[PDB]
Parts: sequence; structure tokens; C-alpha cells
Amino acid sequence: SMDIDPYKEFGATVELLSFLPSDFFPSVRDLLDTAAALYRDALESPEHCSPHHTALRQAILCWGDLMTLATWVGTNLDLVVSYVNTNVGLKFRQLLWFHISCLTFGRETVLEYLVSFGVWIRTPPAARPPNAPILST
Amino acid sequence: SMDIDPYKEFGATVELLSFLPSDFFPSVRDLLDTAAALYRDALESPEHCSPHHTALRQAILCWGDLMTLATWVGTSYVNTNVGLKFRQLLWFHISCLTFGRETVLEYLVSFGVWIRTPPAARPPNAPILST
Ligand SMILES: Cc1c(C(=O)Nc2cccc(C(F)F)c2)c(C)n(C)c1C(=O)C(=O)N[C@H]1CC[C@@H](O)CC1
Ligand SMILES: Cc1c(C(=O)Nc2cccc(C(F)F)c2)c(C)n(C)c1C(=O)C(=O)N[C@H]1CC[C@@H](O)CC1
Repeated sequence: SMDIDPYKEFGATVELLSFLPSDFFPSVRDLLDTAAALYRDALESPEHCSPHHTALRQAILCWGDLMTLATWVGTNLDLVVSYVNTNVGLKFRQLLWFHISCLTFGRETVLEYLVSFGVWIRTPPAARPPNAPILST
Repeated sequence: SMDIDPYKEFGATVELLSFLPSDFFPSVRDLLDTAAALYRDALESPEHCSPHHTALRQAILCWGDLMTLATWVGTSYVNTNVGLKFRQLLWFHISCLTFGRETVLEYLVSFGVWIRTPPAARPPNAPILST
């Protein structure tokens, strides 16, 4: 193998993304819907636009395929569909979110937030402010 | 439901890739070993390098993850339908990086025409990829 890190070029890492808990991210369903609402046009465009765009186009598509395979598994063949939406799902949720968020609010920001929440959420309930960190520009 | 074309930002289409036959493409096996032997460093690197680099990184991992699914299922379709889609994209990109984008598209059409000429008429020499 190689050791290719998607995020590395963008200035994150696969670990750092695993710093936010699995339940921090939207659904895939909702991630797709947003990109569409905000960036469908840039995304379908034949213009590079940004490295976020390239990557997101490819992810959106890869997920399409992945789903066809789980559907086709339903048609033709509990087990797998519990696994896809679980492990693979998280991995897409992460990448989708990183990149939509990077574009919506700014990348530098999305990283400042990435740590802030990781730390905050981990402060146990007793001591930690009820006020969570906030994402904006 | 969006209609996104991966190749479109690079000035091709899914259509055009389907122009070359299913067995024009290397193996997935050989495609990964080639990217490695030529661009392990460029790809693992944290520099964008080019939009090609970006897409390949993603393509590879997507394949990686997909295969990890088969390392769990075993407990025939994949390589059939999906395999082609990877082959087309991987080949496209490596082949752009190696020889040139415009140079690969010229070949894409040169070959598609050539292969489709019937045996009796068609010159014995398939066209050539290089710079
Ligand atoms: C919005 C948001 C998100 C978030 O990630 N939302 C989100 C949901 C689905 C998909 C995606 C996609 F980008 F990946 C993002 C997170 C984690 N926080 C802490 C926030 C907010 O700070 C917040 O509620 N801000 C308001 C409202 C918005 C206003 O523009 C600024 C003020
Ligand atoms: C190389 C090649 C390929 C091809 O696609 N090769 C290939 C195989 C596995 C992986 C990849 C990768 F880019 F994804 C590419 C095709 C279709 N043709 C017609 C050729 C050649 O023109 C050829 O053999 N040229 C020689 C040797 C090379 C010299 O630089 C010029 C002269």
C-alpha cells in the first residue's frame, strides 16, 4: 500500500477528524441535501473552483456507487447494511462535513472549531459550560 | 439528486470514457502499483500538486474502503461493474499525469475510432501513447 491521507493536503488528518465523536456529524442524507442547496451549481460546473470541490464531487459519487451496492445486496442476495451505514458512513460523514464546512465557514475556522469542540465535549458534564462552541464567520 | 460528472472538470465525460472498451483498461491491481511506482511520494505528500492528485487520492481510498467491505463479506458483482468505473478513472488520471491530459484525450478518440474499424480494413498497428 501507500499511506495516503485525504485531509493532509487540506491541513488536517484522519485522526484529527476522529477527534470529534461519531455523533458530531450530520446524516449523509442531510450532508448531501446541504451541498445541493448551497453548492449544487459549483459542484456540477466544469470549473475546478477549489480542491474542496474536486474532492467533494468524487466523494458524493463514490457514495452513490456504495449505495447501489448495498441496494443490489438487498435485491439479489441485517449484516452488511448495518456495517456500511456504520463504518463507511462515518467516514463519508467526516469527509463530506469537513469539506462543506470548510467551504461554508472557511477552512482555518473549521479546524479552530474542530479542536475547541473535541476539548469541550470531553470536559465532563459537571464542570463544563452548557454553552458549546459556535461555528460562523 | 445532483448530476455531477467527475471527468468534466478535466474536459472529458463519463460518456467519452465509456468510448474505450471495458478491456482497454489495465487491471485495478496494476493501476495501483503503477501510481505507487511513479507517484507514491506526490500522493502521500501534503501538497495539492494538481487536481489530478486530489482526485486520485480519493479514488484510491474509495477503492481501499470498498475492498475492506469484501474482506468482511466473504464470511463477483464488485469487480464487474464498479471495477470498470475505477479502472476508467484511475487510468484517466495516472495517464494524464504521465503523458499529458490533452495527449490522453487525443488518444481516447484515436483508439475508439481505430478499434471500431472492422478487422479487414483496420491497419495492424494500434495508435501510440507517448510525448
Ligand atoms: C451550523 C453549525 C454547525 C454545522 O456543522 N452545521 C452543519 C449541518 C449539516 C451540514 C453541514 C455541512 F456544512 F457539512 C454543517 C456546527 C457543528 N455548529 C457548531 C454550527 C453553528 O455554530 C451554528 O448553529 N451556527 C449558526 C447557524 C448558521 C449561521 O450561518 C451561523 C450561526
Ligand atoms: C503505455 C501505453 C498505454 C497505457 O495505457 N499504458 C498503461 C498501463 C497501465 C497503467 C497505465 C497508467 F497510466 F494508468 C498506463 C496505451 C493504451 N498505449 C497505446 C500505450 C503506449 O503507447 C505504449 O505502450 N507506449 C510505449 C511505452 C511507453 C513509452 O513512454 C512510449 C512508448
